Amino acid sequence: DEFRHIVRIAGVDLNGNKQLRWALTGIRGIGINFATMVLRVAGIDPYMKTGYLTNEQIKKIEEILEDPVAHGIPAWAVNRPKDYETGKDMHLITAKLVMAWREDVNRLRRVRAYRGIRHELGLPLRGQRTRSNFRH
Amino acid sequence: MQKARIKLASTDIKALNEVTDQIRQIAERTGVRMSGPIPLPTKRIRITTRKSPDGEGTATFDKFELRVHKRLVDIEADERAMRQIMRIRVPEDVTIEIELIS
Amino acid sequence: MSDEGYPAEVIEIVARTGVTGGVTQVKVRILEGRDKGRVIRRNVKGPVRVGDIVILRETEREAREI
Amino acid sequence: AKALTERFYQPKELKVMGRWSVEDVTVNDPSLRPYINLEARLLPHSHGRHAKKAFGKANVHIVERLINKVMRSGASSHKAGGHFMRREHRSLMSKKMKAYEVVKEAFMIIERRTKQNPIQVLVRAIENSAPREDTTTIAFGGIRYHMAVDVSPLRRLDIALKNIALGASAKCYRNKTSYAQALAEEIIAAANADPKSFAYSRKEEIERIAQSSR
Amino acid sequence: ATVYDVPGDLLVERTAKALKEVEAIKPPEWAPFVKTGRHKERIPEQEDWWYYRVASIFRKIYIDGPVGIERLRTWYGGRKNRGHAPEHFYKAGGSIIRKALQQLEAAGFVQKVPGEGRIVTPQGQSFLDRIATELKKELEEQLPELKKY
Amino acid sequence: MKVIQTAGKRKTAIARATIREGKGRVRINHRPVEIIEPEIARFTIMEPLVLAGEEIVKGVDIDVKVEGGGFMGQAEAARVAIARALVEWTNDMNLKEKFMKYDRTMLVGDSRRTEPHKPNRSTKGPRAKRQK
RNA sequence: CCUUCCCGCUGGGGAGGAGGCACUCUGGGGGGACCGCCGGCGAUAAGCCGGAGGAAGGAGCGGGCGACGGUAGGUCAGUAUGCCCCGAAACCCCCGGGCUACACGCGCGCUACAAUGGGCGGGACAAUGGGAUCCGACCCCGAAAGGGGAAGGGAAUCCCCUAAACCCGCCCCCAGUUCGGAUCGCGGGCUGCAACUCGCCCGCGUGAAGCUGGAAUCCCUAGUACCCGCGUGUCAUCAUCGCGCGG
Ligand SMILES: [Mg+2]
Ligand SMILES: [Mg+2]
Ligand SMILES: [Mg+2]
Ligand SMILES: [Mg+2]
Ligand SMILES: [Mg+2]
Ligand SMILES: [Mg+2]
Repeated sequence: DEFRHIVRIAGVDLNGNKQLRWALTGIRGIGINFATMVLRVAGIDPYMKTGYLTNEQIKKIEEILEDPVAHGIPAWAVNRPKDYETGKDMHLITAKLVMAWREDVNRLRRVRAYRGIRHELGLPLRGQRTRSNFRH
Repeated sequence: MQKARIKLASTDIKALNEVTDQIRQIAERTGVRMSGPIPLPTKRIRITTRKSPDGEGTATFDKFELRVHKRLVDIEADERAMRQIMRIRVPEDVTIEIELIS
Repeated sequence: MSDEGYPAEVIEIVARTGVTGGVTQVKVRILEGRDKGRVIRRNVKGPVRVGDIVILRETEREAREI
Repeated sequence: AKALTERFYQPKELKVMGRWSVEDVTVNDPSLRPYINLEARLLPHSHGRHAKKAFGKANVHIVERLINKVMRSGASSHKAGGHFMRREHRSLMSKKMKAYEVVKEAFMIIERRTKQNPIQVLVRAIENSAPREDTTTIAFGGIRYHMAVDVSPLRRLDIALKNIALGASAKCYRNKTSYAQALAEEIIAAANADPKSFAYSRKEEIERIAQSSR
Repeated sequence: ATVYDVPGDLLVERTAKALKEVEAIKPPEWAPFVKTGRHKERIPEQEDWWYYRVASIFRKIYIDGPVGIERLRTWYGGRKNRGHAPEHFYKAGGSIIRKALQQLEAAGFVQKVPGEGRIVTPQGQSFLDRIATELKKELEEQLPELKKY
Repeated sequence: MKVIQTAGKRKTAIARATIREGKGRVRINHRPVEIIEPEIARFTIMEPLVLAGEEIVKGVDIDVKVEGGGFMGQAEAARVAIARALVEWTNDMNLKEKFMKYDRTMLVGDSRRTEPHKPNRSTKGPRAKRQK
């Protein structure tokens, strides 16, 4: 028994029954590397399937995600290190992540910097040329 | 007895050979033991320019080359031998270098 | 699978043919069937040397040319 | 392989790949018999040494010609299965070790099936995949006619091997079947002379087009 | 019997399994994290990759003798997918192999020539040749043409 | 201590073989031929041995040091070197002729080398050219 | 030959010293291949073909040297040079910007659209070239990029330099996916006087089109093409480029 074709981890982001690390990459803010980290620190097998995940294991990786560094994750393996309002080095997930992106962008816009301007016009801003190969 | 390395380098095999024959014939004039003219790998300085100033037209290249032939000779260091190999003519397009192994 | 094909041995190469030079006119001699020695001239595609054997689905076509 | 004896297979007899013999192998097409090399050649690999001449192909082993045709990269300038294939970097071009293993796995496959010498199977397949007549356009007095012509045995071989390999390629392209399996399937299908084989089909079509052209 | 007599990969896995029984071969706290190099894309998928890596290094030091970290770096490196850009060769990180070498010097298997790198000890080559003769037997059940050697 | 040295060359690969009386052991860079991991390379190296036969190999021991380009070039250079070694060890011309009709390049070398690359898209080749 | 270390089945393996140039290699001088021999075709000639033998077989293979002359072809923006002009500005130097802008059209290419594969871990095998404020082994620090110290090396002595494609095992099993890596966020570094405009690198994260491509078109005849990576030139730092190297 103990099978579930679908599993909710970090809310109701709902994950298939493939192996767990890739199921977790199904979340925004989690790649396969951060996933493997989280599972190694939580003692879970990454090759394990998600249907055989127990609610306490769910809780465990959820709380790791809530405070990764406190559990053994390094500070150089996180979405948002050295945040612009709290020097805490933290890892952000779906909604908080899009909000953080939005906020830093529109901070730049508020101060009317090149990146903010170039964001709001939807053009490249990391040194590209845009003449021959950015056409939409 | 301590030995003397003579590293000599040129762009002309014939000047090079002239010097080595000078050394051979002088050592056998005396009786000091030569170590042959060991030929070392010759350096090919290659420079591949484009032969056009215009930048127009088909691209064509000049592969210019300079060749440096190198020999080394080890001969036992005697004051006589050393004096006379110093007296050697050492033509203009050649470099030499007498190190001594002791 | 080998249907009613008739072997034929190549005895002499003649000029090459074809709009693009891929074809070779050749003289061949049947080996089996009823002819059993009737030479004939055929237009063969591909490389040939004398002694080669080409098998024909017929024998009464006989293309000719110089 | 995952048996360690197939991984460190040691040859002793001068069989082909040290596994299959050719003494018992026979070709009933007399036009192909000279041009099919079946020597006791352990390693098929030749190192190009034949191409510089005009019939070194005749002097070359047959499974070598197969693996060389299997070193394919699909179809780049023509459409097999209606499709350009155009594997560029994930091809086997210049990878004869991979091609060798592909062919070897194919042979093992069919011999697990087919209870036969796979080289016998292969010669049957090229025999009943090899056409006899083709068509080409010739000028007579300045006017073009799509005439029919007979095909030389070397060219017959070339086509047979080519389109065997090409059928394997089309069947392995973008689907779950392996190249080796496609190859096995193609060879036994053609040897049984069923139209499921790309090669038999292609032979039949060029031949019926010829018999239409005369 | 010896290292040159048997193959490499089998030997590395066997001697890794055996190195788990050595106490100076603890992984460092940053192992479950980091890749093996910038040329890689993903974390190692195994848990005992540390032991596999030090086993490999041990064998490499057996074979190539007075060798050091930069040489091993270029051996443990490889190709990188540089995106849309073409592929190039990149060396690996040095910390893995350094910590490994230091663990091995602690366990007694390698020593550190003042210059020209690190050198296997007698107890080390004994360790490796023991595992090799064992392996050779187990695959001499197979190839007797290898029983020969 | 009758030992015989032979050499083989194949496009930037040089093998130096030494042959002597022994048991049948043949080693490429300290490694048995038996365990050489690409089957093709193993078979290139083994062809002369299979062809000559166990009857003499089992009395021969060989060691090859090969210091060149690729695994295939190394294998061919080794094949050459040991073929020559066997022939010069045995003085058997029936064997020489067996080799020379199986593969002449087993005893004579392959003389081919790579053609120097020429300007237009030179990195690719001497005849490989840019697109028009 | 000497000394030493391991397996152990007591058979075998490696390492360092003299040993000597054997083998390889290097580089000077010679030789060797000439359709020379056999046969055939062409005319019996010129010569072509097949074969033998040979390392090499048909100008051996590959390059360099580009005739007289034309092209008002390109270059006075490399130098040289006539005329015209500027000539205290159209001369010289400095700061900053720009040449890096982007609704679009085109050329050449890189990466892909996956299993003729992707990832992880293990295992292998090169050559060409280059090195003085330059290569930098080796040690230590660091997760990485990188940082500190530093042997030797003005070059067959040292270093760059244990390549990748390949192989073995394990996950993935035909799907916008463990394919693809555009884009973007955060952080950490190197070069430089300066990194915003506008550099390169690393780590976490994001996860764009794209599921083989019409008409039409390009390159290539043997160690060639395709595939794989490397070196060097440019270079303070920058290589999807050029010239080259091998697999
Ligand atoms: Mg000549
Ligand atoms: Mg003009
Ligand atoms: Mg003009
Ligand atoms: Mg990917
Ligand atoms: Mg698909
Ligand atoms: Mg450029």
